[PDB]
Amino acid sequence: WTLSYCLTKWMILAAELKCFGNTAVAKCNVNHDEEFCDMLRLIDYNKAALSKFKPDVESALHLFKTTVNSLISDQLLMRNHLRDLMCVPYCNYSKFWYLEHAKTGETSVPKCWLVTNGAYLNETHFSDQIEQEADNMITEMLRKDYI
Amino acid sequence: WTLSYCLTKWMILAAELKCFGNTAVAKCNVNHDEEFCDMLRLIDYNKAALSKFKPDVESALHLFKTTVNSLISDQLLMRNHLRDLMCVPYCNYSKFWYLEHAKTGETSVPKCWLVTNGAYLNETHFSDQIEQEADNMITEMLRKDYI
Amino acid sequence: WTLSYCLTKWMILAAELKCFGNTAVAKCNVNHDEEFCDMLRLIDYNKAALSKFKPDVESALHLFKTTVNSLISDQLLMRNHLRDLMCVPYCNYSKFWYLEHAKTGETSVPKCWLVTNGAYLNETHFSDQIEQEADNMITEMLRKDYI
Amino acid sequence: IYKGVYQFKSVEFDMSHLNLTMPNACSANNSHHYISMGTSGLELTFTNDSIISHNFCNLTDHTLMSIVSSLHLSIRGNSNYKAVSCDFNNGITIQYNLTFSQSQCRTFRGRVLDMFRTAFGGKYMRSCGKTTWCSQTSYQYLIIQNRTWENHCTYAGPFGMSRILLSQEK
Amino acid sequence: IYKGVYQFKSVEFDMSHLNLTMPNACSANNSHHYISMGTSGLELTFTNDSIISHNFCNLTDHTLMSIVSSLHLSIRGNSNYKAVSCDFNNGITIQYNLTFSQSQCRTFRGRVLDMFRTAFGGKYMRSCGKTTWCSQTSYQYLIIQNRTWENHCTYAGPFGMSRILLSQEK
Amino acid sequence: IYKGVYQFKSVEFDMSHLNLTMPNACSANNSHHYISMGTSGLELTFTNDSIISHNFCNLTDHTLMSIVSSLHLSIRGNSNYKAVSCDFNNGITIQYNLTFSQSQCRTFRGRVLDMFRTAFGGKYMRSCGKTTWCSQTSYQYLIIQNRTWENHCTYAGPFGMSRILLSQEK
Ligand SMILES: *[C@@H]1O[C@H](CO)[C@@H](O[C@@H]2O[C@H](CO)[C@@H](O)[C@H](O)[C@H]2NC(C)=O)[C@H](O)[C@H]1NC(C)=O
Ligand SMILES: *[C@@H]1O[C@H](CO)[C@@H](O[C@@H]2O[C@H](CO)[C@@H](O)[C@H](O)[C@H]2NC(C)=O)[C@H](O)[C@H]1NC(C)=O
Ligand SMILES: *[C@@H]1O[C@H](CO)[C@@H](O[C@@H]2O[C@H](CO)[C@@H](O)[C@H](O)[C@H]2NC(C)=O)[C@H](O)[C@H]1NC(C)=O
Ligand SMILES: *[C@@H]1O[C@H](CO)[C@@H](O[C@@H]2O[C@H](CO)[C@@H](O)[C@H](O)[C@H]2NC(C)=O)[C@H](O)[C@H]1NC(C)=O
Ligand SMILES: *[C@@H]1O[C@H](CO)[C@@H](O[C@@H]2O[C@H](CO)[C@@H](O)[C@H](O)[C@H]2NC(C)=O)[C@H](O)[C@H]1NC(C)=O
Ligand SMILES: *[C@@H]1O[C@H](CO)[C@@H](O[C@@H]2O[C@H](CO)[C@@H](O)[C@H](O)[C@H]2NC(C)=O)[C@H](O)[C@H]1NC(C)=O
Ligand SMILES: *[C@@H]1O[C@H](CO)[C@@H](O[C@@H]2O[C@H](CO)[C@@H](O)[C@H](O)[C@H]2NC(C)=O)[C@H](O)[C@H]1NC(C)=O
Ligand SMILES: *[C@@H]1O[C@H](CO)[C@@H](O[C@@H]2O[C@H](CO)[C@@H](O)[C@H](O)[C@H]2NC(C)=O)[C@H](O)[C@H]1NC(C)=O
Ligand SMILES: *[C@@H]1O[C@H](CO)[C@@H](O[C@@H]2O[C@H](CO)[C@@H](O)[C@H](O)[C@H]2NC(C)=O)[C@H](O)[C@H]1NC(C)=O
Ligand SMILES: *[C@@H]1O[C@H](CO)[C@@H](O[C@@H]2O[C@H](CO)[C@@H](O)[C@H](O)[C@H]2NC(C)=O)[C@H](O)[C@H]1NC(C)=O
Ligand SMILES: *[C@@H]1O[C@H](CO)[C@@H](O[C@@H]2O[C@H](CO)[C@@H](O)[C@H](O)[C@H]2NC(C)=O)[C@H](O)[C@H]1NC(C)=O
Ligand SMILES: *[C@@H]1O[C@H](CO)[C@@H](O[C@@H]2O[C@H](CO)[C@@H](O)[C@H](O)[C@H]2NC(C)=O)[C@H](O)[C@H]1NC(C)=O
Ligand SMILES: *[C@@H]1O[C@H](CO)[C@@H](O[C@@H]2O[C@H](CO)[C@@H](O)[C@H](O)[C@H]2NC(C)=O)[C@H](O)[C@H]1NC(C)=O
Ligand SMILES: *[C@@H]1O[C@H](CO)[C@@H](O[C@@H]2O[C@H](CO)[C@@H](O)[C@H](O)[C@H]2NC(C)=O)[C@H](O)[C@H]1NC(C)=O
Ligand SMILES: *[C@@H]1O[C@H](CO)[C@@H](O[C@@H]2O[C@H](CO)[C@@H](O)[C@H](O)[C@H]2NC(C)=O)[C@H](O)[C@H]1NC(C)=O
Ligand SMILES: *[C@@H]1O[C@H](CO)[C@@H](O[C@@H]2O[C@H](CO)[C@@H](O)[C@H](O)[C@H]2NC(C)=O)[C@H](O)[C@H]1NC(C)=O
Ligand SMILES: *[C@@H]1O[C@H](CO)[C@@H](O[C@@H]2O[C@H](CO)[C@@H](O)[C@H](O)[C@H]2NC(C)=O)[C@H](O)[C@H]1NC(C)=O
Ligand SMILES: *[C@@H]1O[C@H](CO)[C@@H](O[C@@H]2O[C@H](CO)[C@@H](O)[C@H](O)[C@H]2NC(C)=O)[C@H](O)[C@H]1NC(C)=O
Ligand SMILES: *[C@@H]1O[C@H](CO)[C@@H](O)[C@H](O)[C@H]1NC(C)=O
Ligand SMILES: *[C@@H]1O[C@H](CO)[C@@H](O)[C@H](O)[C@H]1NC(C)=O
Ligand SMILES: *[C@@H]1O[C@H](CO)[C@@H](O)[C@H](O)[C@H]1NC(C)=O
Ligand SMILES: *[C@@H]1O[C@H](CO)[C@@H](O)[C@H](O)[C@H]1NC(C)=O
Ligand SMILES: *[C@@H]1O[C@H](CO)[C@@H](O)[C@H](O)[C@H]1NC(C)=O
Ligand SMILES: *[C@@H]1O[C@H](CO)[C@@H](O)[C@H](O)[C@H]1NC(C)=O
Repeated sequence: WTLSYCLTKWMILAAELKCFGNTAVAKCNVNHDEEFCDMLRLIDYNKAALSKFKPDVESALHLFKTTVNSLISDQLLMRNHLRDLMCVPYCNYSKFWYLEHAKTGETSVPKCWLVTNGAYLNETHFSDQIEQEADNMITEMLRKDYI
Repeated sequence: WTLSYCLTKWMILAAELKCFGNTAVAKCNVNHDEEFCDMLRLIDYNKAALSKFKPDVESALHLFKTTVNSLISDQLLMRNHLRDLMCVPYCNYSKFWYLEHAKTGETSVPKCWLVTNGAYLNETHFSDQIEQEADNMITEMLRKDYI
Repeated sequence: WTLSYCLTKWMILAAELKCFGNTAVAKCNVNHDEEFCDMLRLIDYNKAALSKFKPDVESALHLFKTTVNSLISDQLLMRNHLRDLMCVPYCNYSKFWYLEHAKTGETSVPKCWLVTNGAYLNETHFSDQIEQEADNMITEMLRKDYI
Repeated sequence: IYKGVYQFKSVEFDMSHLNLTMPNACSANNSHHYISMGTSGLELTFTNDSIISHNFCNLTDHTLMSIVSSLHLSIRGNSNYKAVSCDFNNGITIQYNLTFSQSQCRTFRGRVLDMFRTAFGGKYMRSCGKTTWCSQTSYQYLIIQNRTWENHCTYAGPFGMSRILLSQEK
Repeated sequence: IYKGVYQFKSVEFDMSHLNLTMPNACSANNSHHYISMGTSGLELTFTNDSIISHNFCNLTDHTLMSIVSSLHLSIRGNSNYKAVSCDFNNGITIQYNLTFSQSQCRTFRGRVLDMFRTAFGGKYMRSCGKTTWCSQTSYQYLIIQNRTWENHCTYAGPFGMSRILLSQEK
Repeated sequence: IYKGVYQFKSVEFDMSHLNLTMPNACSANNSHHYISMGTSGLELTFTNDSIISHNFCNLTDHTLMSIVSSLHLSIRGNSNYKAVSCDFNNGITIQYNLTFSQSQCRTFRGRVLDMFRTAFGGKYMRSCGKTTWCSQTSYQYLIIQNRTWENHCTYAGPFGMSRILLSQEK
């Protein structure tokens, strides 16, 4: 589905360079239950547009307005808005957290790091989600080992 | 995904009180192949808005119009419309039917009760769907028992 | 989900008649990661509208405009557009390819045949996708045999 | 019971509490229809008598005005500018004239039935042997007024209003 | 055959029957383009000669008028009010003037190519070393007329019209 | 580390490179807000002083004009035609008057805060015991001008502009 795979130095703000495996990109094929897939789509569109078209602000804005639905999940954006509205921890598209295998690099789909009152949620607030994702990922891993 | 889990007395019109397990709410995380998830989203939005904001008709209408896509599945609504159009049994968002475990309360995702000619479909018209859902639910149950 | 199942002679342009099994139609229940499901929805809507309503151009156009989202996947259409935009092999909704069982007729979901530079992609360009689909289909088949 | 283990039962939802935050769109019977948001309501009556004869009106609470503007903009095409009468004084009262000046759809009646249709569903005033697309009606008037909601129908939900919102200016 | 068990084969769809209920948008060649709904059709020709010189027209069957209004509203921005000529008498004939009064996109040509582009795809009149965004053209006229469909091209489907519907007034 | 096998770590995205192709919408602090597309920028300042007193303006680069038109059309309802002042000469400068002529939402302030709100999120100027729907403000002016972007805030992304695009003319 790539218009131009894992991230590079300039896309990551904190570390020098980190990137993912094939399972995440293979799962983000029109996937709109997750925000990381939308981020990957945005980055891919930017990379493909910069390497094929000369710089132009008006034309880029026009093409974004025409194909905004093809990149950003509308309903995820509006739900995250609604969460921000009612004093509820929401996703502001900055920080994503995931679990990866120590050796084979088997990564999962990064969940968004919720933010509330202008501050990221503590690790102990969503530990249950981390445990559930670890469990389902280990079940998927054993199923893939069996086949 | 809750902005404020199972139903209560005032939400159910027929019985005094009934409600579901964790699997249904855990499956209705941006799920738009089913109408029950949209109903749950609507009820959750109403409950969260009533407990945090003072009554106001114009502002509530504005917020609903802005975030209508975040709650009601547009394509499900239009398909149910198209079904109503051509003299076909459709879903009018009133009655939902499901199967639950007798002891452990393992419930499924309630399918909509189709209506035609101003009357609900008889139980014998969609018995095949009930049998198929029972089969796939029992397979999922045995798979979860295995793990 | 049918408003009126497998294809017939007049819908197929190349061969005299071919059609699919129950798994594909059962999987195209509001499925928008694939273009074949959108094609099936379009054909079903046309068949159901022709057999219940008298011919009328203006009314048909009005009903299509009202329920365009209920039939054609908007985001798939815009992604295929974006692929056409940047000199990338895209789907133009003409040719679909799939794998079926030799004896029991177990068919898969037909993937779109990508087109670039006004010509279909060669079979050797997407052989990896064919192998991956064969592998996952055989795993699904063995899982269904086990149950 | 099914398969001797699981039990068959149904859910029935009440839409009365989905009132202060969500619109409601229904019909009491073949004649009367209602659109209620909170404590505010609009009555769409299919009278066969007219009450207004201005045949000219200038589009110049906010909730009922926004519902009315959504409904009016959802009649697509051209409203002929001479089939609508308005009375925005001391209440909101808009009358559609809904009469012929075998297609039965290319007229103003066809499109006004299409908008009523798409707001309220096709349970009433619907046909259905091949039947024409647009709905059929035996009246020649459609009056939308304001009425203080008193639980006239059974609450339906904001689904009809959502269909109106999607099918706007197409 | 693949894996010795499953057989590789393809499907080819015919869009001729998707005509009475769905629009169709295609191009015969580099010059001519067609939009056919049922038995009604619109011919978009990229002539290099002009036939109308009014340079002033008043926007005041319904199917072709709705297709034309969708196409016109899908040119975004300002149409400069002096690059369109109209002839709605005894047929529909709209001529776009498509000429300069290295960006090549900030002009009226850029946006008119953008609307043609987004209706008909990028197989013709497309570029593609960095290439400008908007499409490139060597003609200086675009005439949209009505033509009684006679199966000029191969039927494509309502996908281009859907893209027009989505990208409207943005 | 979790379960003794997998390791917990986070990703942090930088939106600085999503600038030449995508808009960016942010706030430096409670006062100032910015909308930057490429090298072009718009500064939305919540001054408590006015600089323009025309109280009458005619809506008659293209990128900033399209962003401004999206923002203005996303204030819904009626703008009262007497609370906006314009200066489109030698730059773009639009001033909203944002003053009362306990609902606090039925006024022009409520809707203008609703549009600012929906463009920039609810982190600033938000309330939150029951709190009113529309946001609360202690200023009485809102000035949108053009400013040549100089990396004033941290880049956010086109999500706010997407929310503006979805919630337009509703
Ligand atoms: C409109 O909805 C509101 C809230 O959903 C209903 O008010 C409730 O009324 C019941 C019974 O009178 C009370 O027990 C609740 O405490 C009320 N809730 C709130 C939030 O005030 C109201 O009854 C509904 N109107 C109608 C006509 O059904
Ligand atoms: C449809 O229902 C409406 C009201 O729900 C009925 O109108 C009532 O008619 C009776 C007697 O005709 C009057 O006393 C009431 O005042 C009316 N109610 C309202 C709210 O106007 C109407 O008669 C019903 N239609 C049919 C065909 O039975
Ligand atoms: C609705 O339209 C009908 C027909 O277009 C109008 O009926 C006409 O009324 C005038 C004025 O009384 C008569 O002179 C005509 O004979 C009527 N018929 C026709 C065919 O013109 C009717 O007046 C309109 N409704 C309203 C409320 O004005
Ligand atoms: C429609 O709205 C109008 C105006 O809001 C209502 O007219 C008011 O009715 C109340 C009811 O007691 C009177 O006290 C006011 O004097 C009326 N006029 C105003 C406010 O200008 C009218 O009642 C509404 N329609 C219905 C059927 O209730
Ligand atoms: C409505 O009043 C009229 C007076 O002309 C009656 O006549 C019908 O008017 C409609 C309006 O378009 C025509 O389509 C019908 O052909 C007319 N005839 C019949 C038999 O319906 C009409 O009967 C009135 N309706 C009712 C229910 O009383
Ligand atoms: C969905 O359809 C059912 C089936 O008709 C509706 O149930 C009817 O409701 C009406 C009033 O709304 C009653 O007079 C009937 O007696 C009911 N019929 C049955 C068989 O129970 C139901 O109201 C509809 N719901 C919505 C929201 O439209
Ligand atoms: C337009 O589509 C219609 C229906 O999809 C086609 O009419 C069919 O024509 C075939 C062959 O002539 C007949 O066997 C069918 O019975 C017709 N179907 C109907 C519903 O009338 C028509 O041929 C199409 N037009 C073109 C030019 O291909
Ligand atoms: C593109 O196709 C069109 C028609 O499909 C061609 O126009 C035809 O041109 C011939 C000779 O030039 C005329 O006799 C026909 O009457 C034309 N047909 C129509 C429908 O106008 C056109 O020449 C083709 N263009 C190219 C470059 O080959
Ligand atoms: C399309 O625009 C061009 C240029 O803007 C017009 O060409 C001008 O035509 C006038 C009138 O014949 C001449 O005096 C000018 O010299 C032409 N060139 C320019 C640069 O102004 C052309 O007329 C327009 N098309 C139509 C059909 O009117
Ligand atoms: C475009 O439409 C016009 C008007 O509908 C067509 O002009 C008619 O053509 C028919 C064909 O025989 C004549 O009988 C009529 O007298 C014409 N004029 C009318 C109805 O006012 C025109 O032919 C159409 N264009 C094409 C290329 O067919
Ligand atoms: C179209 O006719 C003109 C007459 O001026 C020819 O000249 C081109 O006009 C276009 C219109 O914008 C310019 O962009 C080109 O630079 C002009 N020159 C060339 C060499 O294209 C033009 O050649 C005509 N086209 C054809 C295909 O005959
Ligand atoms: C999808 O793309 C294919 C590949 O180009 C198209 O097939 C061509 O169709 C044209 C006319 O439409 C023929 O002249 C070519 O010979 C065809 N090429 C091949 C390789 O078969 C197909 O028509 C396109 N479909 C749509 C709906 O646009
Ligand atoms: C705007 O984005 C562009 C491209 O995304 C950035 O330009 C890059 O700048 C870095 C560091 O100066 C260079 O290594 C790259 O080669 C540049 N890329 C391109 C495509 O030109 C630019 O820095 C961004 N602006 C800001 C203020 O961060
Ligand atoms: C919010 O930030 C803006 C700029 O990011 C601050 O405005 C600056 O104010 C200082 C001193 O007041 C001036 O020297 C600068 O020129 C201003 N910058 C701009 C871009 O106008 C503003 O003071 C900050 N607000 C608060 C409350 O701290
Ligand atoms: C914003 O609106 C306020 C109040 O509506 C205006 O303040 C008025 O200004 C006039 C002219 O100076 C004074 O005579 C009035 O006394 C002020 N108050 C009222 C309540 O009218 C203010 O002028 C408007 N802003 C601008 C920039 O014109
Ligand atoms: C807003 O835009 C205007 C007009 O584009 C800018 O005014 C120009 O500023 C440049 C900067 O050196 C001068 O050279 C020009 O003479 C100005 N006038 C023009 C082009 O008509 C203005 O600077 C912009 N605002 C800001 C804050 O930079
Ligand atoms: C803004 O200047 C005014 C001058 O009137 C100060 O007064 C406030 O004005 C706002 C505007 O709507 C009112 O809502 C408040 O009630 C007024 N009082 C207070 C105490 O806020 C206002 O203080 C100024 N703001 C700042 C931050 O300096
Ligand atoms: C998402 O939310 C986080 C959490 O607040 C933001 O991080 C803050 O960013 C601001 C400037 O943007 C800094 O001044 C703060 O120090 C940051 N806080 C922390 C705890 O790191 C982040 O910028 C937000 N991202 C977006 C795109 O809005
Ligand atoms: C919050 O996170 C910090 C990380 O440094 C940790 O030290 C602290 O204990 C956490 N607090 C809670 C309440 O989870
Ligand atoms: C319809 O349902 C009723 C429920 O009381 C049942 O008695 C009856 O046999 C059913 N009829 C058919 C044809 O299924
Ligand atoms: C392209 O496909 C044709 C089918 O006839 C085949 O003969 C040829 O070898 C293919 N070429 C490549 C490069 O895959
Ligand atoms: C214009 O609208 C006003 C307010 O609704 C109304 O009083 C007036 O009568 C209308 N004008 C005409 C000519 O009817
Ligand atoms: C206005 O439109 C009519 C009908 O299309 C047309 O006859 C008339 O010429 C137009 N007006 C002008 C000034 O061209
Ligand atoms: C109309 O707009 C123009 C151009 O922006 C401006 O110069 C003129 O002053 C405006 N008209 C009035 C009456 O202010």
